[PDB]
Amino acid sequence: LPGFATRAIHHGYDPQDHGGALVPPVYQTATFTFPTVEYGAACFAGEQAGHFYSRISNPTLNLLEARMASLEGGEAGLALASGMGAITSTLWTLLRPGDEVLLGNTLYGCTFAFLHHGIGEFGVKLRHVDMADLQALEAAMTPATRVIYFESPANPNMHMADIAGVAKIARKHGATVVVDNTYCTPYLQRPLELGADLVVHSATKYLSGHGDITAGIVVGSQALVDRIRLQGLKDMTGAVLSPHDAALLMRGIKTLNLRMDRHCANAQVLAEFLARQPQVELIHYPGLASFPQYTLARQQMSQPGGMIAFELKGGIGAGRRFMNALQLFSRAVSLGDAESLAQHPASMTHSSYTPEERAHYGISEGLVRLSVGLEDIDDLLADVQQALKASA
Amino acid sequence: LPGFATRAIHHGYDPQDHGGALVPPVYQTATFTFPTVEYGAACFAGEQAGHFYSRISNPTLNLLEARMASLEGGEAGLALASGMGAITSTLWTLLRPGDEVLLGNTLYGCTFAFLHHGIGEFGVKLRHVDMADLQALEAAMTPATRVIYFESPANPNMHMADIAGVAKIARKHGATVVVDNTYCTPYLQRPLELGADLVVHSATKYLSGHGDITAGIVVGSQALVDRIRLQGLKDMTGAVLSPHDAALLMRGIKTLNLRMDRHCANAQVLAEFLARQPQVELIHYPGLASFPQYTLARQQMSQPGGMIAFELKGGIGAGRRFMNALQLFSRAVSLGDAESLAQHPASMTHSSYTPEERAHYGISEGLVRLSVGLEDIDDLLADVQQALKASA
Amino acid sequence: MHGSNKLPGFATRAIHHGYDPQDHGGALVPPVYQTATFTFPTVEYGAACFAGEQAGHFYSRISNPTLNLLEARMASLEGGEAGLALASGMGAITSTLWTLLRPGDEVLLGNTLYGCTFAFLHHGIGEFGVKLRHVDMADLQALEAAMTPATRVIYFESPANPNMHMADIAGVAKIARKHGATVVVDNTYCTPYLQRPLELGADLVVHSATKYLSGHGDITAGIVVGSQALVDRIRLQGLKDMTGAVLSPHDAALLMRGIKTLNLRMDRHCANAQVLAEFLARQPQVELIHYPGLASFPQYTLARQQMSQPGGMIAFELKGGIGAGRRFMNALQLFSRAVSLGDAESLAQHPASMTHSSYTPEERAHYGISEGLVRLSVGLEDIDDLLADVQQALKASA
Amino acid sequence: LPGFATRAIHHGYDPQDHGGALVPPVYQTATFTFPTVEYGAACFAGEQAGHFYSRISNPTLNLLEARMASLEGGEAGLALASGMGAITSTLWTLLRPGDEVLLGNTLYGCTFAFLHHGIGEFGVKLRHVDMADLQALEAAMTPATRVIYFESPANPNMHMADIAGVAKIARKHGATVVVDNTYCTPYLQRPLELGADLVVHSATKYLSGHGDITAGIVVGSQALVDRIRLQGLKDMTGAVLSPHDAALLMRGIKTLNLRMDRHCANAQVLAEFLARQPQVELIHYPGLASFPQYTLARQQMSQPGGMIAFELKGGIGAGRRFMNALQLFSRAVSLGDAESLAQHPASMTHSSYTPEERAHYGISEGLVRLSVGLEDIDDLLADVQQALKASA
Ligand SMILES: C/C=C(/N=C/c1c(COP(=O)(O)O)cnc(C)c1O)C(=O)O
Ligand SMILES: C/C=C(/N=C/c1c(COP(=O)(O)O)cnc(C)c1O)C(=O)O
Ligand SMILES: C/C=C(/N=C/c1c(COP(=O)(O)O)cnc(C)c1O)C(=O)O
Ligand SMILES: C/C=C(/N=C/c1c(COP(=O)(O)O)cnc(C)c1O)C(=O)O
Ligand SMILES: [S]
Ligand SMILES: [S]
Ligand SMILES: [S]
Ligand SMILES: [S]
Repeated sequence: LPGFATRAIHHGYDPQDHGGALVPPVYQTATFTFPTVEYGAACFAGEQAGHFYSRISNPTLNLLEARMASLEGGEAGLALASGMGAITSTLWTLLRPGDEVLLGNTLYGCTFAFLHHGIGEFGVKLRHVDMADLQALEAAMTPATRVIYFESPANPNMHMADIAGVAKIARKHGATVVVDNTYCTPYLQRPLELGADLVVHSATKYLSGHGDITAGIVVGSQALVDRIRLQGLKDMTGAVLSPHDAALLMRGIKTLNLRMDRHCANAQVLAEFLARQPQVELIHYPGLASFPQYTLARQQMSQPGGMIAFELKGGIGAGRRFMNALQLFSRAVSLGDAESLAQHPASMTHSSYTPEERAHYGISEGLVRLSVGLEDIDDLLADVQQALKASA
Repeated sequence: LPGFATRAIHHGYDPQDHGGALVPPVYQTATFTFPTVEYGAACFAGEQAGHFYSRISNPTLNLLEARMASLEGGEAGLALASGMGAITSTLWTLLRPGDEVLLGNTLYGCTFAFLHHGIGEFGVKLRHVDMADLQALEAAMTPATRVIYFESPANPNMHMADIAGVAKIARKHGATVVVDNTYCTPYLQRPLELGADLVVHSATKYLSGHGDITAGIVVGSQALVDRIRLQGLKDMTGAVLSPHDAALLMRGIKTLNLRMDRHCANAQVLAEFLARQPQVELIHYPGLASFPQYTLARQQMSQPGGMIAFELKGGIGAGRRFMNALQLFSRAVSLGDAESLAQHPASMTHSSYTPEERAHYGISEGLVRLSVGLEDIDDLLADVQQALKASA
Repeated sequence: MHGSNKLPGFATRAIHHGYDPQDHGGALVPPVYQTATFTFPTVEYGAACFAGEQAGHFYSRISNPTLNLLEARMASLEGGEAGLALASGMGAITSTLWTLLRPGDEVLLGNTLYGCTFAFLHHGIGEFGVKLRHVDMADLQALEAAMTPATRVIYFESPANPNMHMADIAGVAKIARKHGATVVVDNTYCTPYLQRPLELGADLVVHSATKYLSGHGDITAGIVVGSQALVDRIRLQGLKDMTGAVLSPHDAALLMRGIKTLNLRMDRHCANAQVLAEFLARQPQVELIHYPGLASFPQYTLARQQMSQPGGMIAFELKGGIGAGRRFMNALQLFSRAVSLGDAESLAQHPASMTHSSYTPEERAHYGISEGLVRLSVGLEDIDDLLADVQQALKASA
Repeated sequence: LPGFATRAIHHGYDPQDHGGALVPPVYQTATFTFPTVEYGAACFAGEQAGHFYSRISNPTLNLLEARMASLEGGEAGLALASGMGAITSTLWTLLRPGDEVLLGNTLYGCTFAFLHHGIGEFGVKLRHVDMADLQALEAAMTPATRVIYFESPANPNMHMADIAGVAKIARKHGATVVVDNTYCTPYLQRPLELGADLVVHSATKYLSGHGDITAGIVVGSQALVDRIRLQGLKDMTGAVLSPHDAALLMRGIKTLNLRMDRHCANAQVLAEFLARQPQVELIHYPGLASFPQYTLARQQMSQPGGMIAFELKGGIGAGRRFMNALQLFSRAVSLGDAESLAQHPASMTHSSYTPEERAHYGISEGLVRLSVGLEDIDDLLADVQQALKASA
């Protein structure tokens, strides 16, 4: 088994099959032709290796998919136009009216909205469970429980889930476990190795790494991914990834190990700095010894990540003053870019929640979320320092 | 109002607002930053004009959208990752359990599958009607009829509906009319100017014109398009169009009038040829006086289009041999490319239908569909001529 | 049928020549080889590719399959044996002239040249020992009299940028066959759709593919077409070693995309410019108008003989000079004020202070570039809109 | 002054100047329009500071140029279509017949060919000198000497020049010192800070880092760079860089520090390994204590680089066997890619030399050059080990 970095660069491609091209050619084409109509018929009937239409399948996409499958340790991958494309295609495929889906307590805003205002209004029942409490989950299981879906760590408060414990219970009741692995990437956490059936990503974030594409990935078993490809994507979402963006995403993945090492090292220093400060009420960072689920985080994640959540004394008032004073960090939603970013979840990425939904799903009105970038740590420390002083 | 060609090249863009750039800069960026967090919050609340995240809205995509809205004569546009993206995003936002959707008798294969095996399995009721029979449409209207959805001409047999006559019935009962205008483009037919509320396109086809991107477009009122953007696209499909692909689509749109004029002139010559050949049993082309809905075609489309459907005397056997013999035409699904294409709908684009459904909804075995390209007509005729000899 | 030895039509070749989807997994559009390098199955195979015995690929500055397709397609459209794609029109011109000329050689030049070409010749290669001579290439007797034993290359544009002076390409070629000179024609203005100098006896043609070939103003690119021997030499000396003007595969793909509508775009550019030129010739403010489609065009019969249609470019002059030209160009609302040509968007510019600013004031009067000259590149917009814009701007120039 | 990594990500760009775009919009446009013709005439005269034509200058290219200038510590940068673009545009601007150029003893093959068979045949005089030998260099200066040009380390034997020493000598005659810094990049070595006037790069290599573009960079003083832009590029080469490629190059530059750290760390391990092997006669790697110019290397380079050259005892025959047995390394020219590469300079990168010129200018038959990539070192080690086994 070649190492992670080796596979991120090489897996599924030999230059000698494409005229010696070191970088795979980009198949920017909507359709593919057939040598005979019988050959083509066979492609549609599903009984043939090949290609017919890029919404169903495309060789640039297929390479990205195989490579992502290798990094997560799954059988099959699927590339989509966005993270939301990956989540919707998956959930539209696996659920029908009268199925239940058990969710983690805190979700990304558009995932929450899709669940409650989207698929939830088509007869699919939803219940929220703390996915670190295996007893509370087991109690929540019903015979209608088809899917278990959660993020770990969760956007935006960093709440962990016990992936292996959830999976044991799901295996017992015949439930499909789907884990949003956006924050960690396969370099830091591999939920499939801990018993998840499917992983989904916003490849828009760390996997791309450079903020220039929107994309989604699904990885899991051949049987589940085939269904998601041929139903969710083909017929229910049409969330097709551009071959151009797929080739940029592959370009990004080639440095994923190096970039994540630096995001993690920078974020550790900033977290430890923010811990020592009087303006800071509390911090959620997995790599601080004081993190409430430090032990569980270490059994699942090989490093503590690039994301920090924290609150100031002064609440939202001091939050605004801090964020508005940042000169190197930018004020923006998104994460996992080379550029360091800051945002206010309640009024931005989680503004789809009502104030009461925000309150009891653990999205504070004072919370600031930092995506720590690849800039020099001293420049980033200086920027945070002066913004804290301006926030007082 | 400037002419169609002028608007396809210029509408919505002034080089002076982007440093004099004659071609608009490509905004290949997932996120946008804010000068203050209150500016950001204001954007997320709708109260400020600006950008935050490309899945929701992006300036390259917005120029495409505004240009397409102008060409169709509608108020607002939306760009998506595929035609299926446009259709699913639209219908997921407009429909809920208990609603009825009235459908044209014949639909594109994945549209049919989406309706019967996707949204129709989430409690939405479907009924098919002959949209050319206005009395039968009226007779099928119920108070639960929320949406009337059809293609005109229909993929693949070219069956037409009287859009203004359908719209009248919709206005009487309070239904929303959604027209798939893929085949005509806004250059040949503008269903919004005949009372339709929304038009959808596979921009993958004629609008791109060159076979290199997958894309979809929705045009209609600001009110409907805003909902499709903020619910269907944002939450239920994630079918986000790449700025790179949007830029290519705008490039293609600049020659739309010229290309369609050639597609049409070529197809007319080819159709007249085919109509005189001894191997041909039947042909559906709207520009032939023998076309059953010739008067309606001349009234509603400014040219008869680039698409031909016909049947050979020897059924499926002769169809196969014909298609296998083509040397200049390629055997492929898709349409509206520079390259001339041929396919067998029953085994390909409409293979999601069962044999019973195909017979019921008008997709015979025997049917061949041509997308007539931009090649020299003498070359296309010689290719068709020899393939017809080969068909015996 | 009338037999499979018939050449497919121009439009067919612009779409299909050199490419079969079945050789690339069925891809209808050719995959883009956006790769700098190519690998070898063995070291010997690799040594053979640098030698030039093994057919294949090693490094995109020398050669690349996306570029090769573009090159073969342009060769087909021009009726030449081989093609070469470069980073710009100037790339094509410089790579060609650096390959063909050495100190002591003389190049005979058309009386009027694109500004950067003029500058390259007089201030570039001309300063490294190459002798230059300008001649009216419409005057075959003067060309014959200017030929010397040192004359290695004859180089000109037809029609010339920006005054549209023409040369008799077949007449020039005949003189060049008799004396032994290589004839190089810049065919940017016509494209192979309207004029094919290699079929009239030229050895090499060069293009700014940035213009009509692309058609959409989004790339910079150059093309050279000619004999296998001359194009190979240009590839391996000019491009590889003396300019490094390598075309991006991304841009070559976009250029190919544009070439697929070349016939349709040129037809419309030409029909639009014809209506505009006839309109302008009837207007009070116009001193003179040069459009090959008007019988008043000084070399009208030569234009009709070499060009299948009269082009998309108009050069004209208002009564009022510089003065009135400024006020016309400034009142345009649909036309843009800009250099370049052959875009979907209609453009207007002023050679003497823009594309020919590199010429001294004296050199502009000597090589036929007036102070009142206004050049129009007529685009693809609706002709009624372009007429309305030019009509209102004429009024405002009074 | 912000750190290297900060500047490689941010220098010269503020999102707030471009509608908040986190990533700069790509100006894929050939031409730029004017609000008036006076304004237009002023751009061509250099009196107004706008844009007119992308061969001269373009905002995407200018951003790249300013960022590279910041990384090298120079006043001004220029982006070109290739490394050869950069070298030729530079030398054509600076040299005229009767001028002399003093050259490093070993040069990249196409540079050598350009010099001997290109500009050298237009009356420019060439002399090769050992650029570590300051008394020989002093002695070789003549009144005709106008440019001193070399690579350090030299492609392909790793010979170093004393850049500060060369610059001291040049200064006594007003000569212009041009350094090809391709191998090191500005992260490892900054010749302008050691007294060079101009640096050139094949940005195709480490700067891009991903093998997908061809590009060149010149950095230097404003007056020299202005002339290279307006004479060498504009008029003498036309080596214009695509804005698309310039955007990809900027993307690559954002991880330059992280990639170079890994290239160097990997190469250090492989060099240490190869230096102890019985099949190996000689090795050139700056990081080895036995490297002849170890002390000088450490004065100029912050890390010893990702390139290794070595010779096997079995000569050219053993060389061939080694290369053919490699399974993870590819056989290819080029360097500075994520993928590890190996080549034979005598029959590839330096095949433009004759046998006697190779022997004379230090390029052996038997030399193998490795460009060590970003793959897992344990995988690279295994591949080199088995290939060494197969060579003997
Ligand atoms: C502005 C958007 C942010 N997130 C997105 C996201 C998505 C959805 O991913 P697309 O945006 O559709 O690619 C899915 N899963 C997770 C854990 C996510 O964070 C953000 O928080 O900053
Ligand atoms: C291979 C695809 C074909 N059609 C597609 C299509 C779509 C769906 O559009 P995307 O493919 O998702 O962009 C929507 N609406 C119509 C009238 C269509 O023809 C085809 O028939 O050849
Ligand atoms: C702004 C540029 C214009 N022309 C360019 C051009 C070139 C040089 O071509 P690149 O620009 O290097 O692609 C070569 N040959 C001809 C007959 C040309 O017109 C223009 O005049 O409008
Ligand atoms: C195949 C090419 C290789 N080298 C190139 C190169 C160039 C020329 O750079 P473009 O190739 O024109 O970008 C300039 N300067 C140096 C030190 C170089 O190594 C190679 O060695 O493997
Ligand atoms: S968002
Ligand atoms: S399809
Ligand atoms: S120019
Ligand atoms: S090379």
